[PDB]
Amino acid sequence: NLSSQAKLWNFIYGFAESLVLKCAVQLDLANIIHNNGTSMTLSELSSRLPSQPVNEDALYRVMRYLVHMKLFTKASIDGELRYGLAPPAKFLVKGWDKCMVGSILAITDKDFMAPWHYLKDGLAGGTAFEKALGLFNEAMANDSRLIMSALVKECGNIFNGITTLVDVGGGTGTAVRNIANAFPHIKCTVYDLPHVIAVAGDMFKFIPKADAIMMKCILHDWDDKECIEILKRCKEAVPIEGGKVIIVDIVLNVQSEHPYTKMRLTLDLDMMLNTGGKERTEEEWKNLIHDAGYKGHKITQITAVQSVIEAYPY
Amino acid sequence: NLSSQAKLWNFIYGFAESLVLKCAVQLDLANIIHNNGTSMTLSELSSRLPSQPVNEDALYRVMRYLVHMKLFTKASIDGELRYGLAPPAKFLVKGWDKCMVGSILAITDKDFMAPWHYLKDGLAGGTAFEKALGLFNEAMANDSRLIMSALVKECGNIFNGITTLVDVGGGTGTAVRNIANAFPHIKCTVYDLPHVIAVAGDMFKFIPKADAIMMKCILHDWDDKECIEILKRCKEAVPIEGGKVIIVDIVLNVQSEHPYTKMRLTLDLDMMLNTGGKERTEEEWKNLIHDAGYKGHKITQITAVQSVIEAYPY
Repeated sequence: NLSSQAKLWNFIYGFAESLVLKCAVQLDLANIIHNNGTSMTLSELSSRLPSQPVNEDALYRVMRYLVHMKLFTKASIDGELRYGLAPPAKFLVKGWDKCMVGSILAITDKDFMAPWHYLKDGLAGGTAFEKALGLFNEAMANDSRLIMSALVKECGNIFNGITTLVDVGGGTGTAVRNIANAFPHIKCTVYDLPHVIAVAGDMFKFIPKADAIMMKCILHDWDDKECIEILKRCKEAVPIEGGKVIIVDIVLNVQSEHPYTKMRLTLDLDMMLNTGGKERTEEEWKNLIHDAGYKGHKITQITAVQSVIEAYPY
Repeated sequence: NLSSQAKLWNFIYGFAESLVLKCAVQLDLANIIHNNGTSMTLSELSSRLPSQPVNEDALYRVMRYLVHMKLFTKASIDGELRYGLAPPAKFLVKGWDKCMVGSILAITDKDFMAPWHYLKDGLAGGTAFEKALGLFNEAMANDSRLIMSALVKECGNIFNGITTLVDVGGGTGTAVRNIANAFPHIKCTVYDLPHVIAVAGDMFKFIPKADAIMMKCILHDWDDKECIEILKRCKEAVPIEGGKVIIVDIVLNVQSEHPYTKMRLTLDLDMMLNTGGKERTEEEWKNLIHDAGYKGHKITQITAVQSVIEAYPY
């Protein structure tokens, strides 16, 4: 019947959901309703908008679309139509760790969407970003905040048996202090790599010695060879008996039914367009770790986009 | 669990599906595979691409995404991985009426997507198109081709009982000749309206007399008042006893489970951004027809995005 054609129409207009979600975030609808403490009429909503004079017909149509997306609700209460929050809209309310406002605003920004229009030129023998265009660190600082919190709470035993840990690329050290606070017996050292402000083997040849090296979202930015060199340096830095490397990064499984499978594939494409990196399958991680001369590995799933790869070098 | 958060991530990256579909169309993947007559290996596919030197890793990742979208297929045949067409991909193969290549290329064009980024400024008291940017008529000529074909085949009886018909805005008359050919006893007259190349009542005051007036995708571009004036002129043009108006246009029902509900809502938003028109609910059509002094109406669903409103003026 129409189901296959509708599948195509829904793919064609998929950008509408992204850009109506952006509008809902730019209008701060979720927080207006949340701060009000109860559902709101259209005119009540319209008065609190950071805009000035408001087209209420157009707001009504935006609200209708958002209700159909099941992000907001519409109810007849006392013969008046009132707008509320659907459960998913909780991730649009500010003031808690899982708030997604920053991610939405960064990803749906027009300039950061622009490379995706150049996906084709990206298949013909330069990053799509340059062809497209010639801060949001909170979206990353927050992301690294949810990852660390998951590590401590969901699979804390990966930090068992060690007394020292080096976090490569942790910058100021915000991330690794979750470890330092949950495990005060672990001496945590942050280590940023020396890099040119204008290869991998020399950039990594003086990693501080520690029982374990942690690399959160590092290796997805490097090709297989440079990753092998990185892993070899890390192997040099850890003790023979109980030393290990902790990689945090996506494990791609297109056969998975996990709710995040789709977005993980999408982020692989985004890495292709913007950085030239990739997200690796379990098999790719296996071959890369074995090719580094490591002895074993173990993947742990956490309630995050990334997974955890424990890699044992000896 | 993660299902609500995944709902949000899938909304955020909804534009990825649109723009990977565009890439698949720009690469002509569906027709390469179709013309080959059987599934193809990555290197076989890569050789036939209108590109020149081809990044095969990047093509592989695009193909992986397209297979996960269930538009293309991947199979191990003779220990070799071969890419084929999933059923929906039939609408990507050229050479038949329901081919959607033109629609995909027009809608996902970057400049025609640009207004959607200005949805917010569109809620503050000018069409988003001007704020965004300061042929595809085949997508319309084809669309009007599928509508006419549906009219004749699915609800042909709407043209029963008449011997004359005027098609307002049919241009050259391609559309109304489906009627003229299926119903040779119906004298069909096309009538384009006089318009300024730089209101509605004078623009419509000399519609040719006929048993019936047909308006395909006209009224969604006019506000309620101008539509009422239009309908009054049309009422003047048709006979008292068996005269009628035939409107073809979306009937919006957000409560519907029809596969096209979502895209119909989206097109209402698109009309808001680009033209300032709207798509009307059944109740809005009812109130507008009754407000025009008409006596009745009847909605017929067809296998098209638009529905059919028979409006009886006497």
